[PDB]
Amino acid sequence: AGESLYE
Amino acid sequence: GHHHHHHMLHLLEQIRAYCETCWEWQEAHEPGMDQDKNPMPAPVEHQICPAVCVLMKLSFDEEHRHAMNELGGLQAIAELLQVDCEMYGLTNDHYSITLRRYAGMALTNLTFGDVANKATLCSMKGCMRALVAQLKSESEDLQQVIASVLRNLSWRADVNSKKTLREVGSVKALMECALEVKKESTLKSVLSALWNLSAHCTENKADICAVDGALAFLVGTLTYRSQTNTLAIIESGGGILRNVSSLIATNEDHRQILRENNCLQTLLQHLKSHSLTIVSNACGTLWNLSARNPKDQEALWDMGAVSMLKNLIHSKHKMIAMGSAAALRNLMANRPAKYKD
Repeated sequence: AGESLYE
Repeated sequence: GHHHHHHMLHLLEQIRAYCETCWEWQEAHEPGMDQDKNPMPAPVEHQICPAVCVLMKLSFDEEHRHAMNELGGLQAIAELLQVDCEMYGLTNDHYSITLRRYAGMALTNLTFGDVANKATLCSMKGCMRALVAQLKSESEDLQQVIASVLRNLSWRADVNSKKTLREVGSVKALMECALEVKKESTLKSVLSALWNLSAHCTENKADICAVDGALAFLVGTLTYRSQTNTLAIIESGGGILRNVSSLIATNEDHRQILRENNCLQTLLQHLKSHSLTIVSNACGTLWNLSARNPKDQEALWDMGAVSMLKNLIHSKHKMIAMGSAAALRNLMANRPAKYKD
């Protein structure tokens, strides 16, 4: 899924 | 002039002072019956939500994140999350819910692209236990923020951090959480976290499969009907299934679960998807399931899988080319007798 800033 | 992150310092100092206040209470907490008084520090009376809300918003910018990391922001926010969880448990109190959500949003931003912060947060075992426990909260938005943290913690994790995520029971907790969630957006975060965890080791793959109803649920996610115009649930669920299908292939019981939820036939439909992630995932799952099992080999043959896999072996995408070809070899090398007449 990778990584991300909050959403 | 003297223009620095002193407002940030003030906001961190507020949170550290409230954290201090809370730890005085639980240091003094005489085991069991503390006393008839019953008053823990209430975060509303310290005006903590506005403070953590501001740090959360500042954490979307990289320059404020650098400043936050110099001033021990992640440790303070994580400590804030932990202590509230420890004090009030799984409350539906909106002020406590909002506090944990905003803390968790900041920790999600702070662990993004930062391998040191991933390790630091993972080394804070009590905070990690609190996070994991919040997956049982009745607030599905809290669940969603908690899963967002673990998703980032599970990506590019060092070996100790990988070890800790396993030891705190994050895998079981996320899979059990997933089975009960109603909101689609919560499920996305949850399955995004699991997809990441599922690639770490055999132990994590095994734990996913060992949860009751989990494989049947995961097969259901392959035909999920989104209300957000996205394929995230099918991609993540199928990606989890792809990673764990190496173990399912050894297990006739788990294969039988897949059969009765029409998995193989759904995986063949997934080869026609406009998402190349879905095609790739399916090719990986078919690769595993087509090895060392005449039943499913013969079943795939009967559903026209050989013709479908041929069409993708010369694909320009590498894992689709590799995945379809390896599954094709397996079916070609185990041609059922009734297709030789």
